[PDB]
Amino acid sequence: ITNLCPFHEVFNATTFASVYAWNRKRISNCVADYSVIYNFAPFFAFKCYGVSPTKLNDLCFTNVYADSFVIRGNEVSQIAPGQTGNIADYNYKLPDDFTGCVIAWNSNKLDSKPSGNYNYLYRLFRKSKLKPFERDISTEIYQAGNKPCNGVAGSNCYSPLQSYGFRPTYGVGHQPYRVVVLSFELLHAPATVCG
Amino acid sequence: STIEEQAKTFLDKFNHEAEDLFYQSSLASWNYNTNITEENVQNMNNAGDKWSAFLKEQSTLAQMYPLQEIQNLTVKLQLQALQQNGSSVLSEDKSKRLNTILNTMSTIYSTGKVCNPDNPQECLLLEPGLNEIMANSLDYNERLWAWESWRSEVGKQLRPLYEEYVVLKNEMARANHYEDYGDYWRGDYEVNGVDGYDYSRGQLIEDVEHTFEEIKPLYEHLHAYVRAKLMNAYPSYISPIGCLPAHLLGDMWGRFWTNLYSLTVPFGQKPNIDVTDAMVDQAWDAQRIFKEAEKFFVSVGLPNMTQGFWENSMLTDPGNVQKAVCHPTAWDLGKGDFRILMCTKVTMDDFLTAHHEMGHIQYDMAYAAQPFLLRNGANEGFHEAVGEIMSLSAATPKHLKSIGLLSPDFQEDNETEINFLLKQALTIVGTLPFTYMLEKWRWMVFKGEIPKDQWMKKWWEMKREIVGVVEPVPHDETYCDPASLFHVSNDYSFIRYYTRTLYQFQFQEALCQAAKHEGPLHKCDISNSTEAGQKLFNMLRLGKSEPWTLALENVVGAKNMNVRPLLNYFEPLFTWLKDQNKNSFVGWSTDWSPYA
Ligand SMILES: *[C@@H]1O[C@H](CO)[C@@H](O[C@@H]2O[C@H](CO)[C@@H](O[C@@H]3O[C@H](CO[C@H]4O[C@H](CO)[C@@H](O)[C@H](O)[C@@H]4O)[C@@H](O)[C@H](O[C@H]4O[C@H](CO)[C@@H](O)[C@H](O)[C@@H]4O)[C@@H]3O)[C@H](O)[C@H]2NC(C)=O)[C@H](O)[C@H]1NC(C)=O
Ligand SMILES: *[C@@H]1O[C@H](CO)[C@@H](O[C@@H]2O[C@H](CO)[C@@H](O[C@@H]3O[C@H](CO)[C@@H](O)[C@H](O)[C@@H]3O)[C@H](O)[C@H]2NC(C)=O)[C@H](O)[C@H]1NC(C)=O
Ligand SMILES: *[C@@H]1O[C@H](CO)[C@@H](O[C@@H]2O[C@H](CO)[C@@H](O)[C@H](O)[C@H]2NC(C)=O)[C@H](O)[C@H]1NC(C)=O
Ligand SMILES: *[C@@H]1O[C@H](CO)[C@@H](O[C@@H]2O[C@H](CO)[C@@H](O)[C@H](O)[C@H]2NC(C)=O)[C@H](O)[C@H]1NC(C)=O
Ligand SMILES: *[C@@H]1O[C@H](CO)[C@@H](O)[C@H](O)[C@H]1NC(C)=O
Ligand SMILES: *[C@@H]1O[C@H](CO)[C@@H](O)[C@H](O)[C@H]1NC(C)=O
Ligand SMILES: *[C@@H]1O[C@H](CO)[C@@H](O)[C@H](O)[C@H]1NC(C)=O
Repeated sequence: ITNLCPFHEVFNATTFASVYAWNRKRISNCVADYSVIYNFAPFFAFKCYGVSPTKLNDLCFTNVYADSFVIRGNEVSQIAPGQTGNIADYNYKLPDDFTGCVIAWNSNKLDSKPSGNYNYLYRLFRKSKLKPFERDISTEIYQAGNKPCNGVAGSNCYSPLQSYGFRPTYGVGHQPYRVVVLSFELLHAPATVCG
Repeated sequence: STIEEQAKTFLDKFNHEAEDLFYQSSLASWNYNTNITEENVQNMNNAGDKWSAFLKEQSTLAQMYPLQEIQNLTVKLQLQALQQNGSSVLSEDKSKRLNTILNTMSTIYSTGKVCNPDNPQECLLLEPGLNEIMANSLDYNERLWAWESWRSEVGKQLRPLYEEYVVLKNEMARANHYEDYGDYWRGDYEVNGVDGYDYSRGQLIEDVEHTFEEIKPLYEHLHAYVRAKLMNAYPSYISPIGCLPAHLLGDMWGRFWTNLYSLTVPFGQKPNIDVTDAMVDQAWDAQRIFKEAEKFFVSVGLPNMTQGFWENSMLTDPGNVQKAVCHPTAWDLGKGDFRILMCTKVTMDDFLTAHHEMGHIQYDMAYAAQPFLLRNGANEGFHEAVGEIMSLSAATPKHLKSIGLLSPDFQEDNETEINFLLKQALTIVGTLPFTYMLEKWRWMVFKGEIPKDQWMKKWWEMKREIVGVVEPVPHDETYCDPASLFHVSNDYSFIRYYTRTLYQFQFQEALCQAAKHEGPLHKCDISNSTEAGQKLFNMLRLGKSEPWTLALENVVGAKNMNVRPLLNYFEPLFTWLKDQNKNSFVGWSTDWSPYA
């Protein structure tokens, strides 16, 4: 056992970006040991859908994808198949047959300052819904009135991206939370990622 | 698309911006209130200026959307709130004059000082010494001097300011669609757009008058008994059939009659219900008191405090260089941050105040899910009634025995119950005629029925008529007695207390009946029942979304205020008062004037 699949980079990264632009990491060609995940602080929500947590080491797949982003405390329940709500249907949409586990732990001490945090943005308006596993970065004036916005803000012309705000004195449910999502899948190719 | 969606998007943006701005402003205000420094004053000023400005531009932008195209009946409410509370229609000079008048009135009331009689050596302030003198001093001459000097020196300056102020407020109200400032004030209770629950701004006056007509006899019997006791106290001055002198009511203005308990105790020989010695013996402290209150709140099934409340709330006097205002308050900074500010001592008064403030905190927590413009009580009385019902329930001997402070060997009977009822009455019943008179006079003066040259004559005429209190010294139109009150000087509505008095007793009767209670109403405990708490929470979670008439129906099965719960509560004292008033004529005489 030499090539350990390294998860302490997707975790333990000191930077998780914004939810509206979430990073994606492809893990392959290594030996995967999931015991290293349980070495961190107590997890707020450890939910596995398609695989038993005890048997993660007894089955293996072709490739594994890891996604990381930061959201509010009370929108964690929305990162799940079949859920409906702003964050789920505008920033990160999951499919119905999703197979994997959802990881979320609090980071209030690390992602908050008394002055205020404005480096964690999220989308508020969009013309249409999002297909599963889709990403959007376009920043244009969301026109709501009949008269064209002409690329300027004002009456019935609003910016789509709006930023969070994080202070140490916020109550539970508004404090920042760090979320990591693991995905497993199949295709006509050797698996080669387990051990 | 449609006006409804175009307004929904705007409301969605405003909801997110307002929360952040309000949180910043509230944090600055809390920092100043816990830390009195010039830098904190500047921070509060900056935060308030930013919040007021932002509200102004948001209200200005909200005028684009007409109301007649909306049928959600909720977006309409939010837009109406924004417009009403952010619109200004006055010119710049008139607005500056109005703000200057308000600031001058507040400064004069705050810094007003009276000096010792016929002496320029020393001058005293209202709160430190005048309140104590009015509460405790039995000197007729001293009380009369303090009353006359204070009222003259506060009203003679503020009378023309009040005239200009009422002129400006009437102009502003007439610029708006309301008839006058009285109608503007009364518009709070108006409910429109719903069938079977509509309310009119003019119905409030009729309802208040009907309730007062029903409540008069208890007040007149209590007045007769208090007159007899005050005659026993001061022999010479009081007249058998005349009104009581104003300066002998135990306070500055006559709002409360609590200070007369020592003179008017029915059965003094019986021991009084006091647990301060018990708390001292058991070595209680503020944290223990608050934990006991939280346990009582949990016992009914409501959720309890988070860790942030305990971590941030201050419950002790800082002392040393750190000085803070010690008036108990319940703070709702928003965004899940709830704090309580209070300088606490080991007394039963503070023990009850803990429950009183915790009730407001729970009510604030209840409607956290509602939108920003709806995170408020149904009207101006619901919040106070919810705060007061818990204090009403927490004073029972059953609760005191269950906690363990009261000795189990304590027994209750005739005289304990009557003393407790009279002590409660002297605080609750006495203020109602005063509040009704003050609100009626303010409504009349705002309407314009009472001319300026007859303001004082009408004031003292209804003083002789309704409350049955006669002035000790004659006054001309130079004085301004009503302006001597804090609420009158600082432009606050005054019918909220009158509404709360009935609302609290209706809620208490409903909860006691839900808890399957039996026996007299004044011995009722709801600590262990889990159905009354469920009903109360069901009402609390609504917020401003539903009409207050609908909420009141959901609670008590009624669509209007009533006084029958109060009469049922005070009937045991009423029978004893009827028994004791056998040889005393009931009723005051208006023709009597103490100054010959
Ligand atoms: C729309 O804009 C209006 C401004 O025109 C805002 O209206 C204000 O609303 C607040 C919230 O209700 C009102 O605040 C209340 O003020 C009362 C006045 O008390 C004065 O006197 C006491 C001393 O007796 C002082 O300590 C205090 O600071 C005041 O100077 C308070 O008594 C009220 O407190 C009550 O509740 C608390 C619990 O929260 C209890 O602990 C208290 O004992 C008391 O029962 C309350 O704080 C304010 O008066 C309103 N302004 C005016 C001019 O009437 C709206 O908020 C705004 N709406 C928005 C932004 O949505
Ligand atoms: C007036 O407008 C409001 C605002 O849209 C309407 O309230 C909305 O009602 C719908 C349906 O009850 C709610 O949808 C629900 O959303 C949750 C997630 O938030 C989802 O889990 C549920 O399954 C359901 O789809 C919607 O949230 C709610 N909006 C708000 C802001 O509360 C209301 O219905 C309108 N009234 C009329 C008479 O049209
Ligand atoms: C009470 O207020 C004083 C003055 O506002 C605070 O002293 C300030 O403390 C901050 C940070 O602690 C410093 O940056 C300032 O320079 C200090 N100012 C002065 C004039 O000393 C004090 O810390 C406050 N007390 C509490 C408990 O917050
Ligand atoms: C609510 O229930 C609690 C616990 O079941 C009661 O608390 C007891 O009260 C009796 C007095 O009746 C005391 O002798 C016990 O020591 C108490 N036990 C505890 C654990 O507190 C409480 O009395 C009940 N409330 C009412 C109003 O009866
Ligand atoms: C990441 O891990 C390293 C060492 O394992 C540690 O020094 C660092 O503090 C960690 N940072 C975070 C944000 O967990
Ligand atoms: C009340 O607080 C205590 C801790 O002080 C906690 O154990 C209890 O669960 C809380 N009540 C409820 C209903 O959660
Ligand atoms: C006191 O209680 C006794 C009980 O028998 C009753 O006879 C008496 O009339 C009561 N007195 C008053 C003033 O209620």
